[PDB]
Amino acid sequence: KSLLPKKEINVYIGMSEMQVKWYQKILEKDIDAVNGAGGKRESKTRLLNIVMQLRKCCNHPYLFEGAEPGPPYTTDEHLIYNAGKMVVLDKLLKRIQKQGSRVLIFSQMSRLLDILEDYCVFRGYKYCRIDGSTAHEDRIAAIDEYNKPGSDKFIFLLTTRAGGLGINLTTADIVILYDSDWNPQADLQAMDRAHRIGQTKQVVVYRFVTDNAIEEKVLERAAQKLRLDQLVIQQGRAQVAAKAAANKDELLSMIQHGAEKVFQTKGAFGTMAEKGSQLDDDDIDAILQAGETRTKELNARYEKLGIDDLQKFTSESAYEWNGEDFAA
Amino acid sequence: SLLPKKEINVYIGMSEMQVKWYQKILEKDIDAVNGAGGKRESKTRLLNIVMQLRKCCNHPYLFEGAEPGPPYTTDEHLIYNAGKMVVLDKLLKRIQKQGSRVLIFSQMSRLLDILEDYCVFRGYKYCRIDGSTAHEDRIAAIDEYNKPGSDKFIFLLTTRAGGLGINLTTADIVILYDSDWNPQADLQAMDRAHRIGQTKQVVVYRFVTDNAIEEKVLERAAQKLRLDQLVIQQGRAQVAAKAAANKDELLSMIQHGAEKVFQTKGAFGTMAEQLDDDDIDAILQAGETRTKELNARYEKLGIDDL
Amino acid sequence: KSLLPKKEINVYIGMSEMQVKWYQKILEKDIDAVNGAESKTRLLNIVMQLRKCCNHPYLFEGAEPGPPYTTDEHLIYNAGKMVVLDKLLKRIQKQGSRVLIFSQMSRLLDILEDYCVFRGYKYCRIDGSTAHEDRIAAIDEYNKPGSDKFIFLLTTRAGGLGINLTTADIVILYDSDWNPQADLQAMDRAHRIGQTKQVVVYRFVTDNAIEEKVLERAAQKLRLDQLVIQQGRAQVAAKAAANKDELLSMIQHGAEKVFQTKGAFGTMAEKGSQLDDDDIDAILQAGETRTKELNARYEKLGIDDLQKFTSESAYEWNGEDFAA
Amino acid sequence: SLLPKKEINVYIGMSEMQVKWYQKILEKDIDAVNGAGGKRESKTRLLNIVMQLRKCCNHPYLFEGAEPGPPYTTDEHLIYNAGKMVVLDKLLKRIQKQGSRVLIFSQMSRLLDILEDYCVFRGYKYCRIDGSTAHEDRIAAIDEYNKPGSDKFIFLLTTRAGGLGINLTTADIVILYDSDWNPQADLQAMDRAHRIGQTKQVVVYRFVTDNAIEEKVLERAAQKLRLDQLVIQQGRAQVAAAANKDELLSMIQHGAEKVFQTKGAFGTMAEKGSQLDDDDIDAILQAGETRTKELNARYEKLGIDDLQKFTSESAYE
Amino acid sequence: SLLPKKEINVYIGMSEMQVKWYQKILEKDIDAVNGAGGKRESKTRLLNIVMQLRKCCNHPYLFEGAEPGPPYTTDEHLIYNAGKMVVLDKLLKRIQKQGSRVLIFSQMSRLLDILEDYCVFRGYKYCRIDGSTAHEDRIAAIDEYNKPGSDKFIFLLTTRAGGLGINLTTADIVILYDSDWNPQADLQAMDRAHRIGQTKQVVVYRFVTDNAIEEKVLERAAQKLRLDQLVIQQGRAQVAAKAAANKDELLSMIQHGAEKVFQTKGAFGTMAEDDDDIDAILQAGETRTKELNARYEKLGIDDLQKFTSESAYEWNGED
Amino acid sequence: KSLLPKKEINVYIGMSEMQVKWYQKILEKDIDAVNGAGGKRESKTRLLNIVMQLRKCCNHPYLFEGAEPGPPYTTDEHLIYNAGKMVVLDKLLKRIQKQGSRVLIFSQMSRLLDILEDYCVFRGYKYCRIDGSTAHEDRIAAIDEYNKPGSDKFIFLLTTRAGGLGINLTTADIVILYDSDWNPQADLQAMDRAHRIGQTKQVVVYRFVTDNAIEEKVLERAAQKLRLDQLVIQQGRAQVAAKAAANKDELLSMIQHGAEKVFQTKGAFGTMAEKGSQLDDDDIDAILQAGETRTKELNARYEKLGIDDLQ
Repeated sequence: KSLLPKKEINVYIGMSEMQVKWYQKILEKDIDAVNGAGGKRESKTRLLNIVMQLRKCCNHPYLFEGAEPGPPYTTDEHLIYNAGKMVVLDKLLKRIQKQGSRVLIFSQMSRLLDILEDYCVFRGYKYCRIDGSTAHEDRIAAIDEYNKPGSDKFIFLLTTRAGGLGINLTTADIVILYDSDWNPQADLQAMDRAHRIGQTKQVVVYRFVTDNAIEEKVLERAAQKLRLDQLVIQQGRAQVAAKAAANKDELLSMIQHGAEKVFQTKGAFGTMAEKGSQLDDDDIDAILQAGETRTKELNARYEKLGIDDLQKFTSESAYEWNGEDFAA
Repeated sequence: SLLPKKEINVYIGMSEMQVKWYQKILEKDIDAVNGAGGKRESKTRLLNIVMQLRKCCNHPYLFEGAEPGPPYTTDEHLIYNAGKMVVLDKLLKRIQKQGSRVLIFSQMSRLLDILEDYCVFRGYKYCRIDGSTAHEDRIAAIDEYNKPGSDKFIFLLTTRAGGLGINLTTADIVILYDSDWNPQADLQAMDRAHRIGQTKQVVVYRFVTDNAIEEKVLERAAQKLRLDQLVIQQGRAQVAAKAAANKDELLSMIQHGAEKVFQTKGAFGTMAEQLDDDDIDAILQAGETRTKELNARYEKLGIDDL
Repeated sequence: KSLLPKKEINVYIGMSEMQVKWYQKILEKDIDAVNGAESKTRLLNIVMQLRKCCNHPYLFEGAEPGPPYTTDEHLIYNAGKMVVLDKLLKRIQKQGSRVLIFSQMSRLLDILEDYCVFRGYKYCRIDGSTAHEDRIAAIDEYNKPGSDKFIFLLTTRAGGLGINLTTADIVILYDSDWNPQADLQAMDRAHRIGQTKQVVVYRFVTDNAIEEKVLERAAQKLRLDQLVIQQGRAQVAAKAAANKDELLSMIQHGAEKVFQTKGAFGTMAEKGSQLDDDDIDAILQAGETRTKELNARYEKLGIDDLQKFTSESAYEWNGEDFAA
Repeated sequence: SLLPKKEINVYIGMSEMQVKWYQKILEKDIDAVNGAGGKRESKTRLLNIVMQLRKCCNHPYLFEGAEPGPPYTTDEHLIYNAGKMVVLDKLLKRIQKQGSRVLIFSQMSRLLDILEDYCVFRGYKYCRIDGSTAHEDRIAAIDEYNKPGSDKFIFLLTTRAGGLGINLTTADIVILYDSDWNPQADLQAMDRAHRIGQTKQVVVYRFVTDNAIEEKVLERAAQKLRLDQLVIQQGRAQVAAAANKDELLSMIQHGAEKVFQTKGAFGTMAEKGSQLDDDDIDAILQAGETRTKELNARYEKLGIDDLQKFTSESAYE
Repeated sequence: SLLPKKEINVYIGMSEMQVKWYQKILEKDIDAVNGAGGKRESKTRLLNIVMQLRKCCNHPYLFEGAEPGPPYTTDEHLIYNAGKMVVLDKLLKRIQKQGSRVLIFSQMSRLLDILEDYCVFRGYKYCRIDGSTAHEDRIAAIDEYNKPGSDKFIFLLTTRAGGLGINLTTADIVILYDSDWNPQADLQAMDRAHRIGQTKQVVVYRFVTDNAIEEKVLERAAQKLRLDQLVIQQGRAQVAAKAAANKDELLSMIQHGAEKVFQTKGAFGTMAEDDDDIDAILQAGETRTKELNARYEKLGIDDLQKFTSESAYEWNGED
Repeated sequence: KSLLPKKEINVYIGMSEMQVKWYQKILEKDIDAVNGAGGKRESKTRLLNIVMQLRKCCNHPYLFEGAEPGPPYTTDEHLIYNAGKMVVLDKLLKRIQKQGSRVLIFSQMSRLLDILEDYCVFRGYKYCRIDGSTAHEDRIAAIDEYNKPGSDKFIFLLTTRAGGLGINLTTADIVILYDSDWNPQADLQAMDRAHRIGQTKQVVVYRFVTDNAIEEKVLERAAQKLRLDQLVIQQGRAQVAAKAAANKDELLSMIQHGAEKVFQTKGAFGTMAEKGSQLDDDDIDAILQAGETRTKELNARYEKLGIDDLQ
């Protein structure tokens, strides 16, 4: 049946006033590793910490302790307007629900789904959730429930690496990657919970990216690895074809090539029909002239195919689901 | 400075005698040639026709009972019975004319026997390596052919025994009487002359029987070479996709927008304009545009950029 | 939706008189290694030759009656599996069922192709040498409502990912893969989400020959894969830290009784602050009793009964694409 | 012969003073106790409650301002204000009466400080390794308690302090005042006295505050201990999931004698002869499904101790 | 058919003003220039001396208070106080004369701020991307410059800015005002115009201050450029050593001497026929040993490599 | 100290009549796989069997059951003249002992070392033996016995496996590789049991090769892998230098370059001193011509170097 192609749209988001303060605080508390304008010997382990904190900052400041306003602690509108992605998500969901669409929301951090849980309840959004800490008995009680006709649910919160292989939520039509994995195929699996065999509508995938921050550069580094995986796949295709021996169909065309022309011939063949006896070097000059012409033509035919045009036997893309399931 | 070698496919026809045997091989197994028999059949039946058709495009005397009956004599008939022997004779006479020396490779040592009788009949000085030739013996043939002021002119070799790392740059023309299914095997043969130590332009002539089985053998071996150089070309692809990020890649990830972050006193761009749906539908509109250009910019990229 | 569990039946098959001659010839041509004397490379050749004999003698060159090679009933009665297959397929067609036939050897599908033509069986084929556009042409031509095709020949390691042939309800494994996970992929081309009828899988096994022994070793590795799965689940749960809910249940435990308590709590209330030896003997007696009962509850939890979060099993498909 | 140790959970209540402090700890943050607030709250708030309840189940004097007002004395209130101290006092008394010596482990060093004041109050000779104790100190502390005819009686340690392989077999009783979150830690503390060189039966008493937080803590550790055993017992599974010489030899030899015996066709073929009516096929499928059930029901029930191939099996002879 | 790119180092001197600042920098830190600190002292002190000399080789106005005192008016002094501006001024003039369009890259955006002022003073229509430029902003700059009938003539870029795979083949000349420490960064810049779509000959000009720090930087980049190729060239060697013998190798191994073996009815050479015999074998054996090693220990990766199509055994050459 | 380089000499050896019969029989017992092919799945495993049997024949016919003249067995000269390598070994050892040299003999097959033991006893040669899989303490006992001053031993039988164990056998000066390992580094690891720090005399290594047989063809393939190991080693060194940042000494050379000439200059520098203004396009052509000239010269210096230089 017709499975409509997925719309992958990067939606670039800014940062709240609070996010900027923490993003600055993260960079300042370890500015020597950031600057690289001195020794530049500083270890990568120190940078992996800076990267991880800046990714939490792009998601929500409340993941940092001491960020959220002191007592009284309450779930109000500040849970949204203090995170750029929450503001965009809040209005994105408001439009999504009115058009009769249901959305799966994925994330790298389960503690972010916790924020989304408080958000979903605060707005009256019916939801389900799979962490990878939620059991299979409870899994099937929610995924296989979520799909049921007349469902009360609207949002389904999952971690990108929940692991569920062959779990199908085609009754939802929208996929939101709140944050992105460093392995694009991990995000591809999360998409292929709705964009797989069983889906009847157009699947749209929104990938939140904090513009002009670390998340924008990661997106550009993700496209490289995603592109390089295609080259590795294509190189594998050329390797198999180069290692392939001739089949009887390949052998038959070689035997049959010109066999009728030989059966038709009753005198000499080709060049020997031209002369046969060793005549002028003008004949050799004509052959070497015609041979060099056909040689360049042969080289042009195969020098113009190249990678990315290699014949497709298996339909594997770097831009479709691995088939592997991912657990954190 | 080593000049790039010129390679020319010499498309050659067959003599009247070759056509008789070529039809004989096709007829005595016409059921297989017409595409009959079980799909389960062992590949031996078609591969047997291939070797016979290859032996025919080479020289009919490879078949028993072909050469004019007893007694057997070496005359001009050793030449005018094979389309390749005709072209080779004039080509050799013209190669010796301009002062060039030649290496002649072949898949079949039973053909180098025919080329041996031809060299004696024409009075050509020569050396020969079969693969049945021993080590010290094929060293002497190297030294004899490479000696300054060498009496020898032709060097007969098998494509098998040629590619070992040896040097024969005292010859500047290579003649591949027939081609190997493995493209590198012929490439190694050309590199006996086209390697460091060569002072002149190496030229390679590849005898190919037009409109016969060797013309299709050529296309297969040419494809596999194009597949080969694509894999080698891509070799760096596997490890670059495995690599954990460079420390300078990490630094660029952290430094991305650090200035604009510090310059801010309020919030960043999107939060600077709570926003109306006028903004969200305009944000999604501009977002898809940036995605399209990003994917298009990278999808067409080769590995040299990456 | 309801997906009926697959019925897997081993069909034990004998060998024709021709197979016995070759099976003996293989064992005799290297009886030295069969006897016991060190390189497994010599044995790995014997194994592969015996598998070919269990499949079909015509895979050996010179076995089929000499030229011309005619396709008749001898293509069937010279192979034990072919005799069973011809009558099995005949019954399969009569009950309105369509069958996917897998094999490890593409040259065996070549034999099955000649069989299908000899019997008038419409077929399709995916050899792992089949173009994508040629594969999708065979998939659709077999699945289209009111299709004329009846048999679909595939290699077990054809490597098609997510291929859907749910319009067939019978899968026949002509020979078995050394990795049971590869065969489970071939089954899950008919037995997958979309299947409406009862999937029956017939696994041909040459009885009292090498194929019967391979069948037993496959079940051992199949169970060992299940044990690794269970060790993984038990490992993940063992390193897992407490949830906010798990910490909460620890804090809330007995909190009501403490708020309920005005004076002292438990042991200090039962006999306060000064304990004779009769008091200690009662605590230690009940304490050792509750310790044994507590250990017994946890000593009964084996690997085979672990809290599964993801529901993988060595007896279902890995999702792994087996393109060899 | 090393006797298997006796591990006993001794379930203890709380004094009137502990109930007051236990209630205050639950009251000062009753919102988190009832599971209120957002699900986004970090683990820090609940874990702080766990710490306070753990200290309260140990001894109330771990909270400042708990011990009876100034001036401060060390008397019987140090025993009767904590339920674990009351049980320990008669337990230690009975231990010395039977000629036994005891190792007392704890998670908190501030509790060993309380136990120090107890040991001086009752006149017990003791040693102490803290984990905040220098290397040469604990060496002398080990030797002091292990000296033949040692004056000491009680050895106070923290469950982690000493390090691997230290030997305290001159004691035969181990008292875990409070338990650890990972069961290997407590298990290593028992094996300070339960190891080669121990002559007498090692008995381990584990103090557990019944109907409070420590009983619920204990169940989790007992679970994590049971999980570890299943992993370790199944550690042979991945290395088993190649082919031995005998495995390859058995595949080829299987039924080979019956093949050499056969002159015509094999089983299914000799009895029926390449022609099969419906009744013959029906027997083939009924026999196979029966053999299939018995085969699967035999292997899907097995365990690692049956699948594991000994390394001596490769010693083909 | 993509034409190979002309790469030319154009060696330039310094104005009188630059010689002053080049001396002032070396003077104010004369001890480190003579090498004063111990091995423990970090590279920061010397690296800073390097950057100041780099800034001095580009334009003196990169230092504060260098340009003639306020008010700061853009005139000819902006050009004739920097040796590279003097060369660029006539080179751009000739480039536009023959209808050629130029990409100018730089390591420092503050110099692009100077080239920004130069273009206005000369009336050059231009674009600019810093990497501080937004995605949508630099996309529009890409399209504007690549527009058919574009008004722009110069494109100002920082060497790292653009990203990966942007196309600016609507220009044909590349000018690297100052070089990168990493050779594959300047190489990336040239291939923004030297790539698919380029119809004309791409000329690459690299400003190199002769007898200064940039002359010595130029050599180190070319060395790292050579080592980059040698490691790419020998890249397949690791896969070649892992390779197990394919069918042809095993077949040729078995077939070696088989014909002569079957013909032999007695024994082989040695056994068919003294210590004069053994001394002759060791003598002839060392002779055969030297030649074999000399042949192989000179070989390279082109010869020793096994192509992928080698594994696809089709047929024997002789049967 | 002075460690004289090792003499590595291939000793090309023929085959006895008995070897020829078995070598023919091995090739004949599966000739269809040899001359032609089977399935690509079948042929490769089928050929690997032929290779292993052909090497056993090149080593000794008695490795095959029923080959040795009809049992009961006996150690005579027949144990020697029935294997080509044994005949060469018999006369080499006779010369080796008289020149006051002791020899380590390596082999891939312990059943061949079993043959060598019976040979050594048949000739009266005192020996030791370390077999692949010999107990560690027993494995130490032979090293000490063979090396002890005034040792009685003359031959040391080893498997190439038990060579690379960090053992030191410098009291011997001759190494005989009865047969060769497929991994060239394994044989090279066997030579360094005698040719290492502690050796005072000239180490000579004899590598037995059955000429015009499979062992001669292996010699060519093994030499290729030996060169490929050198290329990977060199790629690693070139990779480190490319990854290496500048030294404090490297930076010092960059700062000082031309600094004295700058201090020497009172006006403007080379191009600006020659002209200095916006002058003729003849001036620009003079720079660009010399610039293209120096670029061709600059690239030429570094395009000369190769993976074999790195200096």
